[PDB]
Amino acid sequence: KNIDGYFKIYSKHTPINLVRDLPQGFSALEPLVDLPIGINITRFQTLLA
Amino acid sequence: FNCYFPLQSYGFQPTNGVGYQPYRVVVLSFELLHAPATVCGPKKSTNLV
Repeated sequence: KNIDGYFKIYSKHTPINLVRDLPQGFSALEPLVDLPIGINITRFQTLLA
Repeated sequence: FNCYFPLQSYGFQPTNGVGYQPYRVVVLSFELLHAPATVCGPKKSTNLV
């Protein structure tokens, strides 16, 4: 997300056993960085190998 | 007639005077936009009590 120009990121890493679409559980996501870029964003797209 | 190459070389020389010797000029521009502040001065500190 991007709030007042600051672009914030939160993430983690965990193992799973992907039996279904997603797991029924709980786990919090820690912060990673906070960039004071200062632009408008309205769209995005993924990059694959 | 009334047609000259606009760019002209300089006479920067040891023979030149104070008003004609070269001077490395640096104009330091600043910007205060709605975008966030990214450059700041150095902060101080002290020991821990």
